[PDB]
Amino acid sequence: TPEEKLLRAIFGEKASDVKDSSLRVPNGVSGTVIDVQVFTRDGVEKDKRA
Amino acid sequence: AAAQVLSSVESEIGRTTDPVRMYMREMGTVELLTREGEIDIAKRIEDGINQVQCSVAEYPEAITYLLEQYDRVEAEEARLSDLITGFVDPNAESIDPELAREKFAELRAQYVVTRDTIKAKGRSHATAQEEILKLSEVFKQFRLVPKQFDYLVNSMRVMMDRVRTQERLIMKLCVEQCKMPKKNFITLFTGNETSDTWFNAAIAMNKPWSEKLHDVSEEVHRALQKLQQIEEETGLTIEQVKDINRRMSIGEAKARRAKKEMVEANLRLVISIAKKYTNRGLQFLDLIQEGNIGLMKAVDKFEYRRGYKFSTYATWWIRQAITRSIADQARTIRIPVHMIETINKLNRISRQMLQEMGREPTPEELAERMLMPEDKIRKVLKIAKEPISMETPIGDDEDSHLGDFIEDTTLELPLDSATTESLRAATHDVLAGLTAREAKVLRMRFGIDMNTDYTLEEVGKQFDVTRERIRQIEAKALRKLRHPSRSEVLRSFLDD
Amino acid sequence: ERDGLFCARIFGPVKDYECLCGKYKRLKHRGVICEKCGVEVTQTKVRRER
Repeated sequence: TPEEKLLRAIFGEKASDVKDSSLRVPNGVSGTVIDVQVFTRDGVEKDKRA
Repeated sequence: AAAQVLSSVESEIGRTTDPVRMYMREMGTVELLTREGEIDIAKRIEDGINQVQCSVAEYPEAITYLLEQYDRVEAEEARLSDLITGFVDPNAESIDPELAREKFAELRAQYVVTRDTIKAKGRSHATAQEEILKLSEVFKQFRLVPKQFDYLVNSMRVMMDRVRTQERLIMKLCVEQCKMPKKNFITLFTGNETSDTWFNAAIAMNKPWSEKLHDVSEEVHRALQKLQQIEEETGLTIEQVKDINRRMSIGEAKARRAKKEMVEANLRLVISIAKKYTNRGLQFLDLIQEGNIGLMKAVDKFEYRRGYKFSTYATWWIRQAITRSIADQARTIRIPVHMIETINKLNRISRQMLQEMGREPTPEELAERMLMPEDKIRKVLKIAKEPISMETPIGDDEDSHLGDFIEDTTLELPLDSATTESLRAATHDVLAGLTAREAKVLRMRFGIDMNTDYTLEEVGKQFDVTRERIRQIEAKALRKLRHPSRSEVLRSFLDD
Repeated sequence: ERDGLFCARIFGPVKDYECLCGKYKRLKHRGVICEKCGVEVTQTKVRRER
């Protein structure tokens, strides 16, 4: 809307093309993580995690 | 001759609505033809095609329309297009313009020596008749590729429809108004053919039923002016055109009944080759219909001088028909034919590789074998997937079906609409708290309370000529709106 | 597809104020009729009633 574009022109946040689609728990029941298992790809580099 | 058995069959049938049994009970009337029995059918096809081509060759202006189209394709100084490939390509009992000149020079010479001798001593003089027969025997040597040949047949069809439409209009208006019997009409329409002397003879005959004629004559001898215009443009009699059209109708009807006898005796070859191509791609009655269309297209282009049987030639056409039918839709989406071909090739290579190696078809070996890039193989393996239906029974009870776990993302949140409705009133209060002309500039600048957002030149044409002062007003408005005391209620809206 | 069962020219626009062409964005264009795909720029939820 032009109101949010006016707010962007006044305050000055660029808001680049990166969306916040991280893994969140809906109404998260708290606790303790046991272990993280990560699968890899034969063509894509695993990149430091596993 | 076979309905007595079919009546005893249908007496047992308890109103079967399934078209498969119905189709293979109506097609079982005609038995199998012999091997040399279709040679006479092919000869009747030859006689019908030759009669149609003789009816075309007796039409004198076909050479005129052919030379007109040849001048239109010869006009603009340089053509080697696909329209030239639709021309003659003469058969014996790679087209160069030199042979075209060498074979069209004497054709133009015969045309200009035939056209000048029309008015010599009569319209249907015997020497002129021999010249017309000689020109027709010259024209029958060069026979067209059937694209432009069927185009000229359709043009002759349009001309015949115009002539018969005018004649039918005259006949229906006469029957509607004067109610003239056919005995006094057909004889005069055959005999006179040129002038209104039969009309004067109908006036001279008393006939008190014909007294309702004077108020319609202004259309009666107006509709014959169109026939006079047709005779001025053509120069032919009605009876010869009717005889040519009757011979063309016979030559089409012989080939038509031959095609009837061919299809009623070869539906069973179609069903025998079609029941082995039913690998669950689509319901098979469409495959039967497409096989019948392929049978028609194989009969329409069948040769006799080859000496082979028709089944081997028709098998390729009917497999092409079944292939394009199974590759036409094949899904709920549209996939082209070459994509289906590449998917089938990759499926056969993957099946052979799983048979030889014994494990899963890893696409790296496929890319090393078929010299294709790996991302293309990923794309082809990713696109090819059948969609899932809208019911999909999961549980045992009739409660768990779809219309659940799937949401529509077009309907947005009511909280965002509430924050938008609060932001509208907040910006309205901000614009009301400032200067009114500043409010009008900030509204008509970015499209607030307007339909379109005006550019700087449009604002310059509306408000004032100076455009740098508008930018100074915008900078002053931004400096006045960077203050936190006037935007403390707007700082909470910054995260959205 | 233009002449289709899920089309945008006849069976409602899939998005509000947007053509099938992908060119008539930038909301300043109001009320115009497209010459390529021919999608009238109307509001949402019209696709369910055409």
